[PDB]
Amino acid sequence: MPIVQNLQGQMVHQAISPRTLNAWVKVVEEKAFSPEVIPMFSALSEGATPQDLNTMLNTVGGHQAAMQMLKETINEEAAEWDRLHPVHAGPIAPGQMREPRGSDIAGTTSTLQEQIGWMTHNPPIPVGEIYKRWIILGLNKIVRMYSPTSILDIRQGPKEPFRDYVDRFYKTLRAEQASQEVKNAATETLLVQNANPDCKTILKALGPGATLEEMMTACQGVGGPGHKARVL
Repeated sequence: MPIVQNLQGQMVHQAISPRTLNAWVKVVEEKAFSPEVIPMFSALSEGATPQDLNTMLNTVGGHQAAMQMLKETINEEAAEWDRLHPVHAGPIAPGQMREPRGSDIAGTTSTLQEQIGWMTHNPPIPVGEIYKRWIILGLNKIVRMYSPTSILDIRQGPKEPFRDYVDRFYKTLRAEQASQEVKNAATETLLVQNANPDCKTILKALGPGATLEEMMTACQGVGGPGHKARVL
């Protein structure tokens, strides 16, 4: 996110180079995708410009599916966001700057001079924070669609019991390909790791080589009624 600050006091961003864009495409095209590209993009476009991000997202290689999903996620995110919160802390006067909108944030009818003039002017309405937030959200989902990262979505929570989270855990993993040497320990550590804190404490306290039957019995046998952890 290259940005310059004129000595006179005129904040101006730095034009993007083909090195960053090309490189980004070189990797994605070199293999495909990964959990490192998600943060890399957000870190490289962190608070960047609305145009730069548009070009970088456009030179993703040619993922029509990702483009439609992203644009759809942004439009729906802005529509709903505006539905619940029609206004924001910090009104404006008649004849001055206007309020934000999914149409001006999408970077379609919005201009660089306007975008900057807004984020630079009060109230503090950053158009990049929302752009990167939504853009990153969709990118993460789209990538997980054809990536093993989807399993990362299966984590233990108070919304459901341990027996439930674990069920969908190995279920989603075996849903594609999970039958080689993972059942040896790779899976035992993954489940026990993402497993709730309560059970975890009993697992490490129970000892190594713990069998699913033992660990499971301890988790449900914990305390008395075996009632899972409370809810937030």
